[PDB]
Amino acid sequence: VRINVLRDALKSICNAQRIGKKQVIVRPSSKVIIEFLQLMQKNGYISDFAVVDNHRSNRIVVNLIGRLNKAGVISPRFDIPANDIEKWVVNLLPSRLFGHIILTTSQGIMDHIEAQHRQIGGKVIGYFY
Amino acid sequence: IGMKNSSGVVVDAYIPRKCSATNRLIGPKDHAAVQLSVARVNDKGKMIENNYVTFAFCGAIRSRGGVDSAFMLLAQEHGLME
Amino acid sequence: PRISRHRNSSKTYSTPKKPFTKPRLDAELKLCGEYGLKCKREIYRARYMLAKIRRTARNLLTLDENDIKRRFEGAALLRRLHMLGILDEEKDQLDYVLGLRIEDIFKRRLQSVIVESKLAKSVHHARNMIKARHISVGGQIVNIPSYMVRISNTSRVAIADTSSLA
Amino acid sequence: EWHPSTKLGRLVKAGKIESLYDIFKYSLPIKETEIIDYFFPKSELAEEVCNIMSVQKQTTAGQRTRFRAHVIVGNRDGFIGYGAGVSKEVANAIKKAAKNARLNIVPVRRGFWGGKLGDPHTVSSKLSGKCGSVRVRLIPAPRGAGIVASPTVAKVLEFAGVSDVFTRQSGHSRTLMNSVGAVYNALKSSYSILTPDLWKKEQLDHVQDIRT
Amino acid sequence: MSKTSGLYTARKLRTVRRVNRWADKKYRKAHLGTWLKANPLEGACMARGIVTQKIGISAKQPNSAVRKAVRVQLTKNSKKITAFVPRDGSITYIDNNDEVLVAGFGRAGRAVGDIPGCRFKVIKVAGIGLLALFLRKREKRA
RNA sequence: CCCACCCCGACCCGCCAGGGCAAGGCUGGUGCCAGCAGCCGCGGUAAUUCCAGCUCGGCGAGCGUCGCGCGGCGCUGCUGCAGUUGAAACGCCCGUAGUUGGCCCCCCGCCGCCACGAGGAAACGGGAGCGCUCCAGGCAGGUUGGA
Ligand SMILES: [K+]
Ligand SMILES: [K+]
Ligand SMILES: [K+]
Ligand SMILES: [K+]
Ligand SMILES: [K+]
Ligand SMILES: [K+]
Ligand SMILES: [K+]
Ligand SMILES: [K+]
Ligand SMILES: [K+]
Ligand SMILES: [K+]
Ligand SMILES: [K+]
Ligand SMILES: [K+]
Ligand SMILES: [K+]
Ligand SMILES: [K+]
Ligand SMILES: [K+]
Ligand SMILES: [K+]
Ligand SMILES: [K+]
Ligand SMILES: [K+]
Ligand SMILES: [K+]
Ligand SMILES: [K+]
Ligand SMILES: [K+]
Ligand SMILES: [K+]
Ligand SMILES: [K+]
Ligand SMILES: [K+]
Ligand SMILES: [K+]
Ligand SMILES: [K+]
Ligand SMILES: [K+]
Ligand SMILES: [K+]
Ligand SMILES: [K+]
Ligand SMILES: [K+]
Ligand SMILES: [K+]
Ligand SMILES: [K+]
Ligand SMILES: [K+]
Ligand SMILES: [K+]
Ligand SMILES: [Mg+2]
Repeated sequence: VRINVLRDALKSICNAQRIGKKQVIVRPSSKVIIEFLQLMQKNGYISDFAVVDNHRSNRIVVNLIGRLNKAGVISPRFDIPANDIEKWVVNLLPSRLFGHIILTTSQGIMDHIEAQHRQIGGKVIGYFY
Repeated sequence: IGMKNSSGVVVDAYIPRKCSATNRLIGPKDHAAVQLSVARVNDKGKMIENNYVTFAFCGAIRSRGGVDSAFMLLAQEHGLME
Repeated sequence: PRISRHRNSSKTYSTPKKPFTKPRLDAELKLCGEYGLKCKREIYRARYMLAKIRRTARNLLTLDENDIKRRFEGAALLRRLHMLGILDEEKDQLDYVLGLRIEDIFKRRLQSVIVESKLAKSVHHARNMIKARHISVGGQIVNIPSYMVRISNTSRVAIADTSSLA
Repeated sequence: EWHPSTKLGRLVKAGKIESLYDIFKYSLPIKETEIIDYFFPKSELAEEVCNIMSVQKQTTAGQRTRFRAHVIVGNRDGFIGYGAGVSKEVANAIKKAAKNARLNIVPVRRGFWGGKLGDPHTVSSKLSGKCGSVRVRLIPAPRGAGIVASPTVAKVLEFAGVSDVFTRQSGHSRTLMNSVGAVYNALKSSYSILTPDLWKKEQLDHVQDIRT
Repeated sequence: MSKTSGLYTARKLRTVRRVNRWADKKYRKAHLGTWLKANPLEGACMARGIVTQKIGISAKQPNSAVRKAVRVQLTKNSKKITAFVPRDGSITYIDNNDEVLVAGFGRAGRAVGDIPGCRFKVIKVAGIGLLALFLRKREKRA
């Protein structure tokens, strides 16, 4: 059955961009997916999106501008102390200068730079670069 | 722009071209890449010398035949077609 | 037990992993020529003493510029590296530590210092003169070729007042 | 002297082309090795023979033997190349390999691990390469770390101008030609990866195009 | 995923590794305990015994030679071994009652080269090192 | 109590190698014999490998041999292996324990989780400061210090 909606969303988006598409539909939607797309947008990797209601689990329409080298999730959501972040940075990311590991903390969803800017830990949910 | 020194100087040897369709970098030894240019008449049905538009396409967009529609869509955005 | 059971001791050099590599085999003897080195161990020691000061900096550089560990240990490391003359004053950045070579360590040996001030014609004559108790550091007779001279104590390297060359 | 057989080689003979990076920027093939030799006059290129292999074809009367030679070239400052050649005599095989190595020159992009103080000193970011069963990973490294690779890979990384690098190799790397092929392919992809430094859109101006 | 995942599967991940560890020949040889029982030296670097005979042993297929060896009875467990004597002309220091110190050939209990059934070798005869006896540094009584 | 260290006075290498892995090549003897060789292999009366001479290589007051632990090894794989044909998907369906389980309310409680504290041992391990002549050390020292 369906377990990880975010994993399927990110696979669909990577496929659509690798083809060279302008838009892609991902279903279902969820609060976590909207948070992940909001972070991707604020870093500049995707354009506008739109969540369309259907009195069910909704759909999302995503606009693409060809800046996404890769995006994925980490399952299960291992927890990370503040000092192990860097031992993860040199594991998933192509460098120490660009790319983003996304954590959920008691201060919200955020990338790793802000996580060591607030010197806290959390649980890893995914990455894009 | 490209990669910078710590002071502000670009330490990059050259900047590859980007695809007009899929924004992907061209790269050297991609010999299926093509750059080509369009007249942009503007003058009572006759062209104007040395005033063109120019696009580029990487080999990935050509290998599947996506260029015939993407080039048309790009042209309809620059006032060269409709 | 006896009290001696509580005394510490440690090895101070690391041997290379592939012994029979030609380019570093002759690069390793140009070093034995420019400095009066007895044997390969005195090169190994040097590299070992580099490999620690390189491990510290890379640990602090992974950290943040405002943490107390950086502010404390990086300052200690730089203050120690400037007195021995292994690093010079104009480079007071922790990132200037990483590009250090062994030759910088070998240049502050007493055998090297006395050659620079021309007390000895060559480095081999310098080693011989060191063994003969013919040279003093700050009025103190030093017998060790491998002695490391601080920048404070490099104005004051001479022939010993008690000597047959005085 | 030499008379060009191609329009690009005819254009280089005059003062039309100023550097290799314009030929790479509009990615055209190079078919004469003296086009390359015009931009690198007399031994800014290092040329080293990696391997000579004896190959045998079985025949009614007995085995036929030939030689295969693998050659790498570079300038220590951002260009690498790799060719191969097959011939009856060893000298001609090496000659063919050196020519093919010169026609396969590619540019290599460098960058900074951590601090961005001076010249770029390591790979621009992680690079990956495949050839045959061999796979390779080039990982950026801090200053003073050196070239941590096998002696086969370390020479290609030395000719390329990369001072500091970490390396991992998987597959049957005892097969020397696939090892060098994988490292070469990894270096060749370095100028095709989108990084945020390159996102900014630009206008193409046809006046500069060398017109294929 | 061909391996179990999930935040509460540590017990399964440990059970699988414990079970599949025994499939490796190296681990099974070094950890099971049957090789320690069957080992003539009982897990030691060397062992002393008395010579019971002198023998010559044929080599294997592509070589042709007669290698020189001795049947040895072990003092500590009364087992029967055969041990090789290297270094030209050395079989002439081995009388039929000569305490011998015996070590391995390398390869941790596997035959080497072209000597069938030989896993041990003599290093000392009647108190004196055999190599120094060959190099003419010491000598036997008479 | 004697001695060692320190001060003043007068006398005064070796062990392994040299075909490849792996740095380093001519004469005599032996002729699938004697022997070498971790692995590839060497020796059949012209031997780059045996036994010797010369020369040369490596480490060095230290070198070689045997056994074991770790590394090599992503050949035990959590990070991170493999399962069409190389070794490997149960003949198939049901099914308990176990493992796993879509989307939605925020601003309560109870878990987990993250951070910061309190409390308990030193030696070891890191680490601030200090010229046992250097050093392995030690806790020194010239108002001090062992943070
Ligand atoms: K599998
Ligand atoms: K697997
Ligand atoms: K499984
Ligand atoms: K779970
Ligand atoms: K398993
Ligand atoms: K005398
Ligand atoms: K004397
Ligand atoms: K005298
Ligand atoms: K020998
Ligand atoms: K062995
Ligand atoms: K071997
Ligand atoms: K072999
Ligand atoms: K002969
Ligand atoms: K292993
Ligand atoms: K391991
Ligand atoms: K490993
Ligand atoms: K698999
Ligand atoms: K089978
Ligand atoms: K089977
Ligand atoms: K089978
Ligand atoms: K099955
Ligand atoms: K089964
Ligand atoms: K079943
Ligand atoms: K079932
Ligand atoms: K069921
Ligand atoms: K069940
Ligand atoms: K359950
Ligand atoms: K399970
Ligand atoms: K469960
Ligand atoms: K499930
Ligand atoms: K917790
Ligand atoms: K948290
Ligand atoms: K205590
Ligand atoms: K006080
Ligand atoms: Mg392993």
